[PDB]
Parts: sequence; structure tokens; C-alpha cells
Amino acid sequence: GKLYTLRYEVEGGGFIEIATVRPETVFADQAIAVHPEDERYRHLLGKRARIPLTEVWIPILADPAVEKDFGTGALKVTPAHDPLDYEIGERHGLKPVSVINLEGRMEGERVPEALRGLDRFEARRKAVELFREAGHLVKEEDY
Ligand SMILES: C[C@@H](O)[C@H](N)C(=O)NS(=O)(=O)OC[C@H]1O[C@@H](n2cnc3c(N)ncnc32)[C@H](O)[C@@H]1O
Repeated sequence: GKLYTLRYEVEGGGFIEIATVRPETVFADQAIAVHPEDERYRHLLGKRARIPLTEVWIPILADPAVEKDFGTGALKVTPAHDPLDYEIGERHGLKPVSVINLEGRMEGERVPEALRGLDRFEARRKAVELFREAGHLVKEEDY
């Protein structure tokens, strides 16, 4: 597998970078969480970030469960698809949004048209290319 670092547009200008090994779940993001003491993102608390390939904006919020040394230190939170995110979601009242159905296929208005209906694994590969082509892929690392 690979680790992808994506740049999400920030309200007012600029970007915040997030790392993930599950690029296909980006569309289910409900928040970007950062540790309240992280100087890299403190000034972004309270502003919003736009999910790549969508017109959806999500809050950049503070949560002490975030590890500054993991990934970029900025954690994309998808309550519907990760157990820790679910807890962050509970702490902040986030609404879980799922973009992968029980049969394992991508679904939902927030999912890019070219990805709807694809099985999760093919969607992962394709999502990376859509991100790359659109200028959201900062980098990729091999395990
Ligand atoms: C699917 C995403 O929405 C999910 N947040 C996630 O991180 N996906 S992941 O598989 O790339 O990440 C693996 C695990 O490491 C956790 N993790 C990654 N970065 C951090 C961080 N900076 N602080 C705390 N946990 C982290 C993720 O929440 C998840 O539990």
C-alpha cells in the first residue's frame, strides 16, 4: 500500500495537508481535527476546509486525541468509516456520513461521478488519479 498526502483548500486561501492510506474515504470526511497545541494549525481552528473534488466545507477543529507526529498532524475525520473518528465525532457532534455501502461499492452525492458504483478497491486507485490530475496530491510514499 501507499501513504498519500493531499492538500485541502482552506477558507480564506491556502491549504492544509492531510495524509491517508484510504483516499477513497476523503468524500466522507466530516472534519479535519488537529491537536490544540500544534503551532502548525492553531490559527486554522474555527475555519473551514473544502473536501477535494467537492463543494463541501468542513470544520477544522481541536481534539486532544490527535497525534502531531502521525501523518501531517492534521487528521481527516470520517465517523462512518473509522472507530477512532467515530469517537471524535461523538465529542464534536459530527454526523456520520458513509460513502461505501455494505456491498463495498462507492455511493453518494459527495462521491465524484466517476467513482460512484466502483468497488472500494478500484475506487481507491481511481481517486488517487483524480486527485493528482486536479492538483490535490502533494505526494505519495511507499510502505
Ligand atoms: C479513514 C480516515 O478518515 C481515518 N481518519 C484514517 O486515519 N484512516 S487511515 O487508515 O489512514 O489512518 C489509520 C489510523 O491511524 C489513525 N491516525 C492517523 N493519523 C492520526 C493522527 N494524526 N492522530 C491520531 N490518529 C491518527 C487514523 O484515525 C486511523 O485510526
